[PDB]
Amino acid sequence: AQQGVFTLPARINFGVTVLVNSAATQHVEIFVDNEPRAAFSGVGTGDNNLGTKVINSGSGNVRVQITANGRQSDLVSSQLVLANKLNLAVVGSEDGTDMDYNDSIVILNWPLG
Amino acid sequence: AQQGVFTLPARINFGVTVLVNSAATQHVEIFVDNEPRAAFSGVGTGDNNLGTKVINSGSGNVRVQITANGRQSDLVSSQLVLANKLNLAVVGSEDGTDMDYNDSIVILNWPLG
Amino acid sequence: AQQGVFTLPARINFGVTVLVNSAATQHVEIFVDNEPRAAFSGVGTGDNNLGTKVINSGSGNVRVQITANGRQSDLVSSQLVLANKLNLAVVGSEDGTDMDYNDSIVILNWPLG
Amino acid sequence: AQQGVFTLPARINFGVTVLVNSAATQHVEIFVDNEPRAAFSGVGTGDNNLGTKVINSGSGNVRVQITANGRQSDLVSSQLVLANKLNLAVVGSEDGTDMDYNDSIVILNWPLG
Ligand SMILES: CO[C@@H]1O[C@@H](C)[C@@H](O)[C@@H](O)[C@@H]1O
Ligand SMILES: CO[C@@H]1O[C@@H](C)[C@@H](O)[C@@H](O)[C@@H]1O
Ligand SMILES: CO[C@@H]1O[C@@H](C)[C@@H](O)[C@@H](O)[C@@H]1O
Ligand SMILES: CO[C@@H]1O[C@@H](C)[C@@H](O)[C@@H](O)[C@@H]1O
Ligand SMILES: [Ca+2]
Ligand SMILES: [Ca+2]
Ligand SMILES: [Ca+2]
Ligand SMILES: [Ca+2]
Ligand SMILES: [Ca+2]
Ligand SMILES: [Ca+2]
Ligand SMILES: [Ca+2]
Ligand SMILES: [Ca+2]
Repeated sequence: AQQGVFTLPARINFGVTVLVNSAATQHVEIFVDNEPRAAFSGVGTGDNNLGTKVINSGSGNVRVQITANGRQSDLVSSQLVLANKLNLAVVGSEDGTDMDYNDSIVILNWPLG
Repeated sequence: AQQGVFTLPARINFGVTVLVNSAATQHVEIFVDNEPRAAFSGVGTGDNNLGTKVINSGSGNVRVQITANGRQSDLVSSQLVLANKLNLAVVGSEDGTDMDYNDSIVILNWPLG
Repeated sequence: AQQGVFTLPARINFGVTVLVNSAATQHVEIFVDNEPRAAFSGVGTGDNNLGTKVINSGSGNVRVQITANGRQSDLVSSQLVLANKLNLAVVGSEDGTDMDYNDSIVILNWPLG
Repeated sequence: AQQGVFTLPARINFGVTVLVNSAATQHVEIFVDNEPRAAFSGVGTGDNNLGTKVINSGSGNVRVQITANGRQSDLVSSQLVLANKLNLAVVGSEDGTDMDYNDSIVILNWPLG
């Protein structure tokens, strides 16, 4: 199945947070309606927090892509809703051979404020 | 049900990341085996990222506590496992009256590295 | 936080499946727009499957209530989305003192077909 | 990533429940330690419930396999823990071209009783 693809409410601001756990430099790109709208990069094995960016969901079509070593990482993803209100969309990714799926972890959340 | 309490693998390092979305200053404490092991605080309505701290799970008994305006916030939580490997334990919290449950969002993840 | 309350897409058919793990007889009621629309009852400690019923979500406001021993059970719930398409809304419940939260398990899923 | 594979607590009884939503006859096999331990089959587009079977997790290595039209369906999966106690492992599957991932839905839950 496709992974890292989420339908958000239209025209909503959402946060994107990235954590890294790899020796390979990670490159995360967030697409909204197929347009490149947020980028992160970093490296480190101690859950290195690359910060949070807030962007708008456009029509709602959001996609996460992660690269390392010049190639697309393998993705795994899910969406969770807590208290019928708090949404988290989570992506884990694997750049190598150990199947730890923590090399980049991308968290989308909404609503904000 | 109790919320914000998780059983982790014993003696594992895990990351804790906090985002805030409230006018009230948030105070997060992470307990391991009933002892305080990590603190965060901050205020903001823009999904403001308080950083990540790595701590050890001890026997595995981890509890997230969130306080604002001198009162423990109402918590909601769950744990997700992706690819049979990546664990996220998520806590939303409500400090007020709007039931948005985003006032502090606390994310635990393991394994690291 | 309120638990067992979910916002579904409007006017959608969804399935409700109930499993029981208790010596106390369980009574599950599904409300749609505050109206009583599906009922299940049963007992047993071996994950006894009470079947699946398909009902319509109306405006989208769905609530799960569970009783045993004449009183409302304590609920815990979450919603999961897989492949950006398959929705499960899950309720666990506790009728007693052992905090196993399996006494009735209610699963809502959509879309069908 | 591999999907439909879960590590359960060792030697635990768990329930497996299957729902179908397809014109194609579904065949579900649950493997424990690489050995077949439970089968289900059926066909229907109405979230049709194939029942629940209880089996033992052995060493803990559980795999869900879903076949339709003689081909293994594409799987998506995750595990959820509620109240730090109730575990659900969920598998959606796609036998065709519409990407609805509901063709068989397999739900594992533990602990029982
Ligand atoms: C070389 O492998 C990459 O870096 C290592 C330090 C590990 O984080 C591993 O999971 C990752 O895939
Ligand atoms: C006063 O209420 C608090 O601050 C507001 C700006 C909102 O973030 C609200 O959710 C929060 O509970
Ligand atoms: C009397 O307690 C009820 O029945 C027992 C057999 C257990 O299933 C328990 O979890 C449940 O709360
Ligand atoms: C032929 O396609 C199969 O049957 C249809 C009735 C739908 O349930 C579809 O999702 C499924 O893949
Ligand atoms: Ca890796
Ligand atoms: Ca790694
Ligand atoms: Ca609030
Ligand atoms: Ca808020
Ligand atoms: Ca109980
Ligand atoms: Ca029970
Ligand atoms: Ca299909
Ligand atoms: Ca289908």
